[PDB]
Amino acid sequence: PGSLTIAGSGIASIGHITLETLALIKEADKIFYAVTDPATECYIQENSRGDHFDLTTFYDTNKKRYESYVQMSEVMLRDVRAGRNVLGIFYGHPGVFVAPSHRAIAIAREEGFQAKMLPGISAEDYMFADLGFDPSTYGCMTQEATELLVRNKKLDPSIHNIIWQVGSVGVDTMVFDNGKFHLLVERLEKDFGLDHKIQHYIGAILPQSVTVKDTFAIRDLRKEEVLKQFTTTSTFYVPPRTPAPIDPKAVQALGLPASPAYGPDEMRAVAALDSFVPSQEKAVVHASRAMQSLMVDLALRPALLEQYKADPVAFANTRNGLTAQEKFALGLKKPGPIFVVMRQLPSAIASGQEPSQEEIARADDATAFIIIYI
Amino acid sequence: KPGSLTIAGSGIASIGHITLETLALIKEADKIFYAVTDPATECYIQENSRGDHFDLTTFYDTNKKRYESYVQMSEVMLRDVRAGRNVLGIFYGHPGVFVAPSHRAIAIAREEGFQAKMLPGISAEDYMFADLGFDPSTYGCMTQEATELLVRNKKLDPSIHNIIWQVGSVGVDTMVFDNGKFHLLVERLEKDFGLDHKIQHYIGAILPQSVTVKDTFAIRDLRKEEVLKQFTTTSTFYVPPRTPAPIDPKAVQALGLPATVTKGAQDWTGFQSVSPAYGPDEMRAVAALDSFVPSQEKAVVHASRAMQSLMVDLALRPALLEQYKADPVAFANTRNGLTAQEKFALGLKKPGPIFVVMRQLPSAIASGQEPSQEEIARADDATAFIIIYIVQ
Ligand SMILES: Nc1ncnc2c1ncn2[C@@H]1O[C@H](CSCC[C@H](N)C(=O)O)[C@@H](O)[C@H]1O
Ligand SMILES: Nc1ncnc2c1ncn2[C@@H]1O[C@H](CSCC[C@H](N)C(=O)O)[C@@H](O)[C@H]1O
Repeated sequence: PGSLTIAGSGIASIGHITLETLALIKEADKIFYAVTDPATECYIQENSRGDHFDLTTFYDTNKKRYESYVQMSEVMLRDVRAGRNVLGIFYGHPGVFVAPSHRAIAIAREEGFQAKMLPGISAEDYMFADLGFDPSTYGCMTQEATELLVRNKKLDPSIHNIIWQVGSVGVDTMVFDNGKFHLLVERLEKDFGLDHKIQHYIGAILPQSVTVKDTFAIRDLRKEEVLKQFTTTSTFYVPPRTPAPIDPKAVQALGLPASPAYGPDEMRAVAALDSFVPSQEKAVVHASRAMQSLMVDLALRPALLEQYKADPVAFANTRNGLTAQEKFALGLKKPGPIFVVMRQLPSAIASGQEPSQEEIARADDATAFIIIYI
Repeated sequence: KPGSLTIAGSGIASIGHITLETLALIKEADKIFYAVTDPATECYIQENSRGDHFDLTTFYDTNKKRYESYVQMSEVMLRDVRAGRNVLGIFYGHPGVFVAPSHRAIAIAREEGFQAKMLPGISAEDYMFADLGFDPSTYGCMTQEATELLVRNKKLDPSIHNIIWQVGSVGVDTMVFDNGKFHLLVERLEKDFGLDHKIQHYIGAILPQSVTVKDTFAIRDLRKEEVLKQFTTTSTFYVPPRTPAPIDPKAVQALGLPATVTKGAQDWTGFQSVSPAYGPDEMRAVAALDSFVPSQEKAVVHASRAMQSLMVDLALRPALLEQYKADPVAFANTRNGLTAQEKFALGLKKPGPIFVVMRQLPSAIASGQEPSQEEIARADDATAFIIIYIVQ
């Protein structure tokens, strides 16, 4: 009867919370949260039904963090076992560099309860936006500073590297003095050399915060005045030193063919813009108010989504503002039909021509989603 | 009336992944340019907007270079910025992950002296961690595109988590999306992991009607016709570690960690050996829970309505944030519900003072003792935030 949902608050105070998460906060029976700033904390409390618990109460200066984490999981699990519909909220993404979330979800499931995790905005998400790089260009390795040292890993200088928790190297309690930071520096020196530059990143949590994105040569990382800047909030971005060369054999096997802002190619693209006409008519959105209302409700109201999934035809029949085609599409409970009814050709719209049941039902689920990784 | 450019994401799931700051900007922006994957998200953007919007996907066409399309996408945004409009661009997922026109527009805007910002959104990777239930930190996590992995002749490291994007269209974009080169990725997987190792095929649900795909396949299976048929343009692979590196006791020693550290942090997916949920160490922590008393009294949130109202406003209203930043003292003086202490803290425009006025000891609250101006001003920014949720 009890259940567990664990969601995130993101990084920036209030702004990074997702719409589905705010909806959960408003409806939940009980909220356990671990956030980093008072404005976010207050915002969660004030939007809630008023039954909440601060998970950070389990930390202590010289207490092993592992003990705190087990306790955080346990208070959530106790309420699940008691039959509450429990929401956990963790700073950032609740599954990224978080021990108690995955633990609680696994244990809940093992014991036969419904449990799920929702994504949130992570520190890496914030970093890509703030530092303005695309991880897909060379590939991107994520690692925790202590973990990489305890397992004697080497960093690959051909890719993007992101190193988290640089401010807590070798610490298992809550005392952070940078006493072992020099061990990470040694790793960096060996893998990248002394002249390679890294970026020290701290994304702005409060309005009063200023984004930190300072560059430091590795040769400067043992300086007292540099060292002092690395806190428990700090992440390092280490750009590639030596991207791996293209292999022409691989390119060929893949069937692939063998800077100024406004070069000739760009100037051509711009000149052609105002007159460009597609080779074929593109569909535009064409959805009734009823359809839009329903689709928003299904996105933001779990109770309604549950009812829809249990009996889609019946649920469609509760929204009589839907067109006949919309009702049919919704009754099928498949993604493709939704695309067919909600997006139509302007030529057909002008002709009063509604999509046929054949057109609706024939929709391919797989290739309805247009992703040309822009 | 200077133009400005903000690029945001829609996230992956229809509507629900949009961030509060993003919705706020949808409502307030002069003009919105968007490229999203589903019609419910598209309609939601339109219906919440000031009604001036443009679908960037209109620039796509067969026999048209994608790059030309991207330059045009950047240009329509920049034109409106130059004209003095408050411009919002929105892309599927996170707008900086596999999106070329976003980075380009921001760079040019900044070069020409405009304020230009990217906002994070929920990525496919983010959705995967939540749906498949692993943490990149436990073993480390390498994320890369299938074609690029092959083109640069990279090896997959079997000791870490691996995420592979774009498995559904190896070696070709286009629209034909015939996965005729997929076997080259399978070869790579076979070489690095062997045939018996298991991968997960992941598709996160976009629409309410979508069902999450999280099927496990042995690498042996990836050549089977009934398996190949499953892979699509929204497919991602998760490859769990096969051979994680052991904890080095000498490294543990050098790090000053106790000799009791013999294992990394726990992964719960079932791909790794999974310790009992309630072993002796866990039972100890649970038994200690009810009677735990911290070494020193902990502060609790304690903030005025005026302070909370202001802090929400600054998070959600860029024009107000701009005003505050320009003159924090004058701004605080427009909110006379603030205490003298709050006004002072806000005037410093630093995070550390905020913690002093927005959190207080329950003992100090009971006695009615307010924090001193000296206490507020001496607050250390570098130790205000406590952010640590894993350990070895
Ligand atoms: N504001 C911020 N700027 C940069 N890195 C940050 C940050 N907040 C957290 N981090 C990173 O995250 C680590 C704490 S663990 C926090 C993880 C959180 N669930 C998330 O999704 O991000 C820090 O040591 C640092 O490496
Ligand atoms: N619904 C979905 N589920 C799983 N992976 C997805 C997905 N949609 C896209 N992807 C993955 O994402 C790759 C790039 S498209 C998505 C890019 C988006 N900016 C983001 O933040 O993630 C695809 O090739 C695929 O591997």
